[PDB]
Amino acid sequence: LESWRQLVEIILTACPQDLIPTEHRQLIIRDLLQDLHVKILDDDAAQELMPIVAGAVFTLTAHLSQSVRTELKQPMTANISAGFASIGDSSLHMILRNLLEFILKTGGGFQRVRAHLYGSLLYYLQIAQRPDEPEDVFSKLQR
Amino acid sequence: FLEPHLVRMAKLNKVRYMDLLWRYYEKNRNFSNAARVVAKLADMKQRLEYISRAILSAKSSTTMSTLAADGEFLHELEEKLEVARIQLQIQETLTRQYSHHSTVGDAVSQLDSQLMDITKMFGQYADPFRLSECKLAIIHCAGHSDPILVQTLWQDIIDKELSDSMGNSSVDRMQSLHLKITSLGKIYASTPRYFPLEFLVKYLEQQVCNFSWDAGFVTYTMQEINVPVPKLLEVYDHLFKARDPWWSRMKKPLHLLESIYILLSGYVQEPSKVPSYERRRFTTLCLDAISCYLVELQSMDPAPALLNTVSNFKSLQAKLERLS
Amino acid sequence: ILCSISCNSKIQEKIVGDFTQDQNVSQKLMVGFVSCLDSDQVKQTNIRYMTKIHILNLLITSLEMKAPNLAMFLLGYELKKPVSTTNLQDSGVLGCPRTCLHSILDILRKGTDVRAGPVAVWDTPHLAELCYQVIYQLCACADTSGPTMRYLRTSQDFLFSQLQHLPFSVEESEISAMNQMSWLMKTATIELRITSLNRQRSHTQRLLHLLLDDMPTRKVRRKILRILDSIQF
Amino acid sequence: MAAQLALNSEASLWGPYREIWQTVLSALIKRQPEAVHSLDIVLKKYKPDFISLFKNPPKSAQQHERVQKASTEGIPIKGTQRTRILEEQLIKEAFILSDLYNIGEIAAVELLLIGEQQQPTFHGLTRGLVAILLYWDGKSCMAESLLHLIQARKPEVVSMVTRFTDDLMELT
Repeated sequence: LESWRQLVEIILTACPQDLIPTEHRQLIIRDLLQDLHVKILDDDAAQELMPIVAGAVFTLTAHLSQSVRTELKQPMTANISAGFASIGDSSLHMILRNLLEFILKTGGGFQRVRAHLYGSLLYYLQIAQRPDEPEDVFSKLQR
Repeated sequence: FLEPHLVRMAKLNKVRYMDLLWRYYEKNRNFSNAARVVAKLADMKQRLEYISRAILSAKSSTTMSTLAADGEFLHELEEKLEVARIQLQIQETLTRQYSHHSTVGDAVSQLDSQLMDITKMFGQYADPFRLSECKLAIIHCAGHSDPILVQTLWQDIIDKELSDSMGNSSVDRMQSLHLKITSLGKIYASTPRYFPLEFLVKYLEQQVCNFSWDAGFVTYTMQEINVPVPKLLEVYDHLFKARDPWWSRMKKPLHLLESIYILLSGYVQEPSKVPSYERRRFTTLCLDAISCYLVELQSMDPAPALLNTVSNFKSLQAKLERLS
Repeated sequence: ILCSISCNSKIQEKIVGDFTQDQNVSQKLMVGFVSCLDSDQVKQTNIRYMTKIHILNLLITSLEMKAPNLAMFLLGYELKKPVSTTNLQDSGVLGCPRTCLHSILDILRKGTDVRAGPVAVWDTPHLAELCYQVIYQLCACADTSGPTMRYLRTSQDFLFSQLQHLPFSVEESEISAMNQMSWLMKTATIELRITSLNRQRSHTQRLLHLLLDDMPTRKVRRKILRILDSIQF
Repeated sequence: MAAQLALNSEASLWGPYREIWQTVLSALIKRQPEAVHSLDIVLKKYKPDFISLFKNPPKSAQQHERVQKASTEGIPIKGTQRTRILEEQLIKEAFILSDLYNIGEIAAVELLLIGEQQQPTFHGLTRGLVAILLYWDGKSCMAESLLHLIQARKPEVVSMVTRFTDDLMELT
């Protein structure tokens, strides 16, 4: 797991953004976060998977915050439904529901886990702050 | 230049040329090319000789070589030889039958001139002549399994032999039939698919009751084709317990009983027929069978022959007990 | 006895000096080692097995300690010149003897579906960890750093053929299957990091294109996700 | 010259000796049933080798007029891996040393080029003397192949293998 985790994190983040479809980049980040959340929320996985999945979470959400901070920048030259298409507000909540689940499970002992999710929490919320003027569905998202 | 001279001439006494070619090849470590050239030749009375020569040359081509393609070609040449042989024997037969049939000669020439396909052969040589033995051989080789067809073919062989044997004395007919059956069985002995034991036995016994022949004939024939005595006994017992009313209708149930008795007596006189390690159990089985037979004989109205048979069976029982 | 000698440290320098004193002595002894690894008969293969183990454990321990040490003489490296400037070549090419490099390359190359598998079944490396460490130390100590990776990439295409197998199904020891992926992940990681630090696009493209494009070409789960599902918790 | 080009095709020359071994090694030592299906084509396409390892035939002065002059008109080696125009020292090995264990010029090069492969790869052995070793080593594998073939002969094909080894035993 450690090996896997480090490999994935390093390589994925180290890529110099050569992938042309950003939708596919966000789709990849989507499936990765789903499978990850599914495995960690099990009751038969003791603290062994507590920090190593925590380390992976803190990294993938940090790249996602930069991915959506990029989404608020890149207009559609390649009919105004191509920016939030692959994002998914339901996936933004499903990720949130899985994240709140892992914070509940994490006891006070696993501070490192709570530390990697709290930082993963805010990076999800720097997505919700308005740099430019999404408009109303973003407002209800905080609600 | 010998090699290309040969090849060119063979392409343009082609048989001679290709024979020389293959010989030179084998000497010069090129038997594969020898084979290929020979097969090409084969494909390309005189045709009868061509076939004999083709066979010889392909045998020379693959002495041990198991090359799938070439080996299968040699097997096909042996099956082509099968065709030739069956055709000629049966042609002799039907020729002498239809006032030296001219059509038989024509058909034989056709069969030797070219290699035929299963369907054609079957259809054609069935309607004018009905070559059941040949059809059976053909299906055996291909692997086609049709029990009904096999049985029909066997029946037809027997019937044709009988039609041809009507002229001969009963004894001669019987002997000829025996020989033919034995030979054909030895060919398909290993394959039970192409040798329907129950049907054959039943039909032959029916024919015996119809023509009034010897009771032990079938038993002797089956012992001769290495049919185990336990197995034959089993078959007979099964036929008996089936209560076929055919026997009752032919006024001969006692005849079948006596045939069973003859089989059993033959076993007792020479116990070596059964393997040594199975002797005791077989003796116990015979003792049980004898008991049941005796019980049925005693449920029937008495007659002098019946009483004699009962006494014989009791003696057999005593002897078997002494043996065990 | 050879493995017991290796227990202490500075003797490596004296051992190499002995082996390489005479040209006939350096060759025969080194290539004698090689042919011995190119493995009644039940105890012959067993002894052929334990021989391989004692020889591979010897190569590891001697490697971590010192350079140039015994490992440098055995692995076709030149000692008269600094280890960083060796030109490794294929077995036989330009009079190059089939070395302990070319030997282990042959070992892994044969699609190890063999019953033996990696000898690490009860022990250490799957003999990929050794290669992946010699390749690793080459880069770390800058000794033939380029040559090791360059060779593996151009002559054998070792990682692309090895990483395609994805999850190794050794249920005999899920400890072994997990370790085989462990020592293989730490290597593909440093490989793609350094290739990308250079400018090789064609190589980098093909590699990352395969690992990620789960989309069925000529729902299939990603190769990276199938690994994760093979790790029961 | 226009004479050996009309010979349309034939399997191979010395690749067999190596292709058999890998097919025999795969069918017997590796235990592959789809290999023994192909072995139903290999075992006896190369029966003249298992009969006589390093066999010989007949060569005369008319074959000298086919090849004309080896130097002037290059001998047709129908197979090679490393190109090498051959000298006058190879013709003197064709006429003489082929009257012995009888390898043959074209087969003397395929032996040297195999020896040239393991000239430094095999320890302490020079080209000409590696060829002498891989010639005896190819037959040892040619006979070790034949043994392991017969050891198996006593589970389906066992009745096919036994019946064919009986006829072969049935030569001595």
